[PDB]
Amino acid sequence: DERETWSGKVDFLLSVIGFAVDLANVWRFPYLCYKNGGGAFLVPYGIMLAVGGIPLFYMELALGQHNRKGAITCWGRLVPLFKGIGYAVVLIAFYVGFYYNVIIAWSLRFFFASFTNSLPWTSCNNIWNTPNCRPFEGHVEGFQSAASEYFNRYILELNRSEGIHDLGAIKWDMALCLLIVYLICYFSLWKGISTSGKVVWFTALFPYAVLLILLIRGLTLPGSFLGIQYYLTPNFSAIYKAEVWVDAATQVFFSLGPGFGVLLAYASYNKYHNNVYKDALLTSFINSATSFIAGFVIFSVLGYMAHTLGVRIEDVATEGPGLVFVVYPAAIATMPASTFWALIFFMMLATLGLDSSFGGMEAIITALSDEFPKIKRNRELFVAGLFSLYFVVGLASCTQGGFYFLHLLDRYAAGYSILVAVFFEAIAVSWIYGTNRFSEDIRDMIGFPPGRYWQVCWRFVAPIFLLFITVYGLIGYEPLTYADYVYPSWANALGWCIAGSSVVMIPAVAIFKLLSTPGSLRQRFTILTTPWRD
Amino acid sequence: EVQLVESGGGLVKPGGSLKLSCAASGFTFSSYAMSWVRQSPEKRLEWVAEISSGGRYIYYSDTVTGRFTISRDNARNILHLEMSSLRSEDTAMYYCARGEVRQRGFDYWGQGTTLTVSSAKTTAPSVYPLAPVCGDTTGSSVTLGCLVKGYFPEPVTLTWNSGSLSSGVHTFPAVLQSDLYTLSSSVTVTSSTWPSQSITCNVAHPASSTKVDKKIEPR
Amino acid sequence: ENVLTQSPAIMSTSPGEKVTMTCRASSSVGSSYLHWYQQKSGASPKLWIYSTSNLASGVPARFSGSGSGTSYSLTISSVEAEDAATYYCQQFSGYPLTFGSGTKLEMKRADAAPTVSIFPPSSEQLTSGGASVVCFLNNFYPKDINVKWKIDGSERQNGVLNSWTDQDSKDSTYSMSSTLTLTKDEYERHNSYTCEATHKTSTSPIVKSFNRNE
Ligand SMILES: CC(C)CCC[C@@H](C)[C@H]1CC[C@H]2[C@@H]3CC=C4C[C@@H](OC(=O)CCC(=O)O)CC[C@]4(C)[C@H]3CC[C@]12C
Ligand SMILES: CC(C)CCC[C@@H](C)[C@H]1CC[C@H]2[C@@H]3CC=C4C[C@@H](O)CC[C@]4(C)[C@H]3CC[C@]12C
Ligand SMILES: OC[C@H]1O[C@H](O[C@H]2[C@H](O)[C@@H](O)[C@@H](O)O[C@@H]2CO)[C@H](O)[C@@H](O)[C@@H]1O
Ligand SMILES: OC[C@H]1O[C@H](O[C@H]2[C@H](O)[C@@H](O)[C@@H](O)O[C@@H]2CO)[C@H](O)[C@@H](O)[C@@H]1O
Ligand SMILES: COc1cccc([C@]2(O)CCCC[C@H]2CN(C)C)c1
Ligand SMILES: CCCCCCCCCC
Ligand SMILES: [Cl-]
Ligand code: NA
Ligand code: NA
Repeated sequence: DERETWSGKVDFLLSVIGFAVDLANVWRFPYLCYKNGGGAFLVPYGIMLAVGGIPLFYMELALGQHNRKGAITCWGRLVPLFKGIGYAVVLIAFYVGFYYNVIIAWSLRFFFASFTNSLPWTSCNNIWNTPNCRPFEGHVEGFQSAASEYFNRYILELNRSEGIHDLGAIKWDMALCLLIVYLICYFSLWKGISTSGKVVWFTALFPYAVLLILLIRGLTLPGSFLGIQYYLTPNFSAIYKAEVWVDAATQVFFSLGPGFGVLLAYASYNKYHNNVYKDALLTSFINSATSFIAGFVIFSVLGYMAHTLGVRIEDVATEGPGLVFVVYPAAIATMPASTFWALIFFMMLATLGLDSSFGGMEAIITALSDEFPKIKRNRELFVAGLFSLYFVVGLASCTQGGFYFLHLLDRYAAGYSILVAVFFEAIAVSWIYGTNRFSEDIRDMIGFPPGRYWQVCWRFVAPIFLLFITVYGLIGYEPLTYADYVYPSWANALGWCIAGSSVVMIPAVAIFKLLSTPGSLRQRFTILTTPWRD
Repeated sequence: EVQLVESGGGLVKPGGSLKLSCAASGFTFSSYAMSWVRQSPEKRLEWVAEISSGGRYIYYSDTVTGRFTISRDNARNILHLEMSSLRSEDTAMYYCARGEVRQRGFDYWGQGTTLTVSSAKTTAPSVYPLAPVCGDTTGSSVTLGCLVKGYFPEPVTLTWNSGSLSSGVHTFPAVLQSDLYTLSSSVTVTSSTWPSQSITCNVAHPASSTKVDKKIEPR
Repeated sequence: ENVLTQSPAIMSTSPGEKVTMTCRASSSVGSSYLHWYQQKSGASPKLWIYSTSNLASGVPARFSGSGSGTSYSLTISSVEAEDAATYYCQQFSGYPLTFGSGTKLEMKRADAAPTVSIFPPSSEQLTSGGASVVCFLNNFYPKDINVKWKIDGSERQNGVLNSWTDQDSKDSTYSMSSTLTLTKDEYERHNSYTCEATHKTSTSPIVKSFNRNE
């Protein structure tokens, strides 16, 4: 086969290490440790990682390398009745890009905003603050931090949106950042993985540089140890609570991202007899390693806020963009050489997102190249049209009420969509295709069959591991709300369409492939359950 | 425990077609890739074919490719090898070796089965007993002999006294010369044992329905 | 194809000594794929060392293995006679899979002159118009030995079938059989048949002979 292949082996490694390590390593794993019994949280985290995630992480990386094709084709050549999986997985990757790149633009607008000596978000006597302001985070909502009013009232101007319907003015300073993002994408992966494979060196290694700097300045700070205590001081009571084994199980899933079509796409250019098993374990480790490390960077600074700046930690130990955009920038502002910690930090946050946004694009570009060769013969040109659809719709997220539109996509674009999709991937591979077939495939590739441990995690554990999350994840349904803004019933119904528009293509192309073929039913499933390689 | 048994194979005329069989037992034959390794009569090992466990990955040596076919019956736990357009350099003993992990090699090996490809024709031996020269005999232990000359193909089974005396037996390997094998075995027994006790040569050649005893009587 | 050659081809060693054998690949081989097989005289081969150094179950710890790249070796610390075998290396990295030429480990012992014994043509064979004289040379060391036939006085060079045995398993010795064959007419037209075996144990060769009448 004249397929392409990674210019170097590190280009595949750093392309995967970068897709996996993003802001959720910096902002949701330290919170989960802090909230759920400290270091003791590492137990259910590691258990849910050992039996549920890395099993799944391994399974996809091996498939992608072996079946050598992108996400759509690789499920047609494996179980044709379930070719719809590849279609679902790809537009989910299409939907996410409608908001994921915005979070990078926020970083870039803060990076551009950190070119000064008095960082704007530190003082509360500016044109955008309110009389109900505090210089640092508190626990009353009418009174927000000076670094949180700079975010909601100047950077986002969310105070000028009465809801989802009131998008209000397009803010072009943010639009110009969203373009700088999609341009940073295009010229880094238009010509192929010949160049994307190299681009990821800066964007995947630079965070580790900024981490080591911020890990030193964080740890060499008055009150730095007090943070490390709140991070890891073990309370094994939380072990008992099953609400913690869901938070471990759900964080392991989205932090590694198996069954997303990316690792499959990235492996499809791997050389056949490459030891993917080694790559799976080495890659997965550097992931959870970076999150454990990153909690030290965050919570060293987070302890310094409590001891020096006089805040209750439960008021600064937050998750999500509030931490990287309000809380941590607020403590940077108090440190000497603050303009330096600002720039590396936001240039960290940006690079943390780019590698991961690269993977989403490629899973779409590769799945389409490997099926509609008009796309393949016209790569450079195709991507232009793709990223422009992103930018144009993305202008809806650069308005004043932009956040409300993002929050909807954060919840529905790829929420319950992907969880069922991967459940059908585990079922399609461990059961319909066959671990019998699958292990025989791997042995031909790397030289040995997967240990009976892996086979068992693939066939039973992972399906009930995914089931564990979707069940305990539907039990906690609440209508979409931000602050007091209750999203209207038609906005959820809309978000249900984009959540359905993925999963529906599983029984759709199951039905369409059934009806489009000749024979009798057991002759029907047999013809649609025997793979191409067979 | 784990054990393999190769079966089928024998004499074949050149261009002919023979099929071998390896019966696995003592382990999950479905889980393990097997491979066929052959050994020429010049004692050099050579790999022939490999088949994956499910049988969907099949690698051939460049020598036997297009002529051999290695199939696999995971129901009855039988590994197969179908030979066609048989050449003479295909002559060897064929081994059924269990290897799944390349990094571990061939775990277990069967007895092996013997393929002889030759246009030459089956003939039976004529066993001559070797009684010593009548003169002299002025020694302490006496050596007898037996001559199994002019047979084909291998093997031949030579025991002394129905397989009852082994100390003092030297059964020399066969040597082919102009499409015919010649074997001889020498037996050295104490002077008090022969011709006091009966020394017979028990030759056996199944390929030609031959069961011949030639007792050693003096000259 | 990845050609493997091993040295030496044959290796005589006294028990207790230390032996080393080498395996050299025409193309480079990853360390994790080169294995070693022990095969005894007339038995199926046995997996001995897998992935360069790891012994297989049942392999005494007196065996070691090392090497990398294009040169690997098998090393026996202190040999016993239960290790007289032929050893093969094998690569499993690429297809076709290839086995090395093998090294035949033979036991070294003190020298031993042969015991020649010559046998006239059988009586049953003479009726068949054939007449072959058998000369046995048994239990001697080292392996090399050189027979010579003399019908009457003249040495006869063509018509002979020699066959050596594998090294004996109790005394580590050798035996060999030479068979000069003749037509009945050419045998009944001479009387002296001599079989003299030259060996390193004596410059003067051990002789055996007989006359067709006595
Ligand atoms: C910095 C800290 C948070 C790192 C997180 C720990 C993980 C990187 C560790 C925790 C438990 C480890 C796992 C525990 C058990 C196993 C089973 C083990 O199974 C085998 O030995 C092979 C099975 C077979 O071949 O039969 C493979 C490694 C693995 C997945 C380990 C991989 C790495 C894990 C997930
Ligand atoms: C907290 C700070 C000190 C962590 C710093 C760790 C950095 C230096 C480590 C963590 C991840 C590591 C990378 C992970 C992957 C590989 C692929 C391998 O084939 C070459 C080394 C390379 C490229 C590593 C280089 C060094 C590396 C970037
Ligand atoms: O909040 C929107 C924004 O509107 C105004 O900015 C205009 C600007 O004046 C024009 O030059 C053009 O660039 O479009 C802008 C829209 O972002 C206000 O001046 C500004 O304060 C305000 O944020
Ligand atoms: O001192 C900071 C400086 O920046 C402000 O914002 C700029 C921004 O930095 C640019 O990225 C652009 O995109 O939008 C704004 C327009 O200048 C203001 O310029 C200024 O008030 C302030 O001093
Ligand atoms: C193509 O699918 C994706 C592309 C980019 C990002 C994601 C995410 O799901 C977005 C939500 C947070 C988890 C991310 C995955 N982990 C962090 C790698 C999915
Ligand atoms: C879901 C991706 C759709 C992208 C638009 C197609 C552009 C066609 C250019 C030939
Ligand atoms: Cl994580
Ligand atoms: Na990244
Ligand atoms: Na991660």
